[PDB]
Amino acid sequence: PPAQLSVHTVSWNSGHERAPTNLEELLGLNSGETPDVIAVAVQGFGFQTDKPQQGPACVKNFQSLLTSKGYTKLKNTITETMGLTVYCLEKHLDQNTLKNETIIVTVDDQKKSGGIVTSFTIYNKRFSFTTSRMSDEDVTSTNTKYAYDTRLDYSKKDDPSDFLFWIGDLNVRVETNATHAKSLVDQNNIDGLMAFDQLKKAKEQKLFDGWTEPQVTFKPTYKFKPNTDEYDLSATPSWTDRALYKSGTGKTIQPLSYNSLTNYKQTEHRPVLAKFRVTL
Ligand code: HEM
Repeated sequence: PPAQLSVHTVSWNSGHERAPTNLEELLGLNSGETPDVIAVAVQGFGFQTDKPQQGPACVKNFQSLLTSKGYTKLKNTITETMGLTVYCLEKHLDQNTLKNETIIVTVDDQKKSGGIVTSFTIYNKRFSFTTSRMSDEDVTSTNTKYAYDTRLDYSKKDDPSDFLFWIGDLNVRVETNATHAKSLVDQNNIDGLMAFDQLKKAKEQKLFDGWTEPQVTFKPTYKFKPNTDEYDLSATPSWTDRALYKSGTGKTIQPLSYNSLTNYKQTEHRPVLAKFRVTL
C-alpha cells in the first residue's frame, strides 16, 4: 500500500471527431510521468453505432501505447454520446478486492443524456470516475441544464467512495455576452471571467455539492474555429470540459496541474487534462 497515487484525467467534447493518433500528450505522458490511474472521457455523437468504424483504431492505438507502459484497461463504456475509459497500472490490482463496477444512467428516452460511473478499489480505497452529458433543451431531475444527477454522485451514497472524479463537459457555460467575455480573455482576466461561470450557480442549487475544481488559469476552451486559436464568437467563450474532485472520507486530493491542451485544435473544444496526487 503506497502512501500516494497519481491520477491523470482527460476529457474532450470531441463531437464527431475521431481519436487523435498522438496520445501521449493527451494523457499527460509526454514529459515522462507514469501516473497510477488514467481516465479518459469523451462526449460526442454516434459512438455506439460507430458508423465511421473508428472504434477499432481507438482500441488499437490506446492499447498499443498503454500496455507497453504497464497499464490495464479496467473498463471502457460507450453510449451514443459518451465514452469513459479507466486504466490502472497492473501492479496495483488485486482481483479479489478490486470490485470493478460501472453503471450507466440515462435520463431521456433516446438515451442521449445521463452519465457513466466506473468504480474500483485498490489498497482498500475506492475510486469512482464519472462522466455526464446533458442538452440545453432537456427536462431533467434538476430542472436545470447542467449535467448532474444524484445517481452519478458517489459522494451521496451511504458508503461514499474515497476518491472521486467527475470529468467531461458539464454543460456549464459563461453567462455574459460575448463582447465582455472576449475582452476579459484578451486581458487574461481569467478569474474575472470565471465570475460569470455557471458552476457556482449549479452549486447554489445543490448540484455538484462539495465538489472542487482545481484553479483555472487557462483561457476558455470553447468555442474555437477548428484548427485555429481564434474564438468563434457566435458563442460566449466558456469552459466546457471540466474536472471536479472530491473525497467521501476525508482523504487528501491535491491537484498538480489543470490545463487545456491547445495543441489539439481539431475541433471547437480543446481537451482538458488534470493531474492529481491522492493520499491514501
Ligand atoms: C477524440 C475522440 C475520441 C477519443 C479520445 C476516444 C477514446 C477512446 C478510448 C480511450 C477507448 C478505449 C480504448 C481501449 O480499448 O483501450 C475507445 C473505444 C471506442 N471508441 Fe473511441 N474515442 C474517440 C472517438 C470516437 C468516435 C468518433 C467513435 C465513433 C463514432 C468512437 C468509437 C469507439 C468505440 C466503438 C470503442 C469501443 C470499441 C471496442 O470496444 O471494440 N470513438 N475510444
